[PDB]
Amino acid sequence: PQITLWKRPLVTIKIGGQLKEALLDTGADDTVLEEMNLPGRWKPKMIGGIGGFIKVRQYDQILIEICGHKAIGTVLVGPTPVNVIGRNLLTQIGCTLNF
Amino acid sequence: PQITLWKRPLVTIKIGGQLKEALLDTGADDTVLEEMNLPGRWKPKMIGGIGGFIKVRQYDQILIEICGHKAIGTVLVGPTPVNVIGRNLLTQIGCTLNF
Ligand SMILES: CCOP(=O)(COc1ccc(C[C@H](NC(=O)O[C@H]2CO[C@H]3OCC[C@H]32)[C@H](O)CN(CC(C)C)S(=O)(=O)c2ccc([C@H](C)O)cc2)cc1)OCC
Repeated sequence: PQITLWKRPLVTIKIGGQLKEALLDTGADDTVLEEMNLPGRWKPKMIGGIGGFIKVRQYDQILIEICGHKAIGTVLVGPTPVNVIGRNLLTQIGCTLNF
Repeated sequence: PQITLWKRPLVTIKIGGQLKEALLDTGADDTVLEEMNLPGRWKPKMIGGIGGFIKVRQYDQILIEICGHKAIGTVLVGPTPVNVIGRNLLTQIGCTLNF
């Protein structure tokens, strides 16, 4: 689809079999979701945002469907204020900016 | 133009008579720029994201040129680690997400 930006570009995603709402975020290198239960192993990591660094659980090679488009990649889970889909997954679904 | 998201969507902007580099950020409601001493009145504000909140100064009706596209709106100035063009200005240059 073509998504204008008068509202937050929020979309439904499916991860771990569960539906959630997330923000298409071209300013995020990575995908960071609010704390949730996901199956499989994970590794601790640090990520920095506008206000500082937080601790997250890094899940590699995770199946995630974004607005009807499938991706398999890295998902960070931690105390983010907002579920954000970052460029690591936006590239997988073929997302570009256009003006 | 079309901007792929393999790398950060960095572009040259002109603001307050200066050239700077900023991210085209669909995940930002508003525009936040590195410390710069712009003329005129402003209002203090607190903005938050990953890692917490930072203090910024809100300037209204600021002229910005983004890839040759002119816009005018609110710009928040403060100790941000990156310059982000947010949706308040991206809409004015006709920017969309497409996949
Ligand atoms: C020198 C480098 O410093 P640094 O690395 C941090 O750099 C960066 C910091 C922020 C960004 C932009 C930010 N992206 C990320 O947070 O992405 C995370 C995850 O992926 C990683 O890639 C980039 C960072 C990591 C979002 O696009 C926009 N945000 C909102 C989202 C979270 C809902 S917002 O910024 O909070 C914000 C809040 C309010 C407003 C107005 C009020 O509406 C405007 C903008 C990009 C790089 O370390 C610092 C300790």
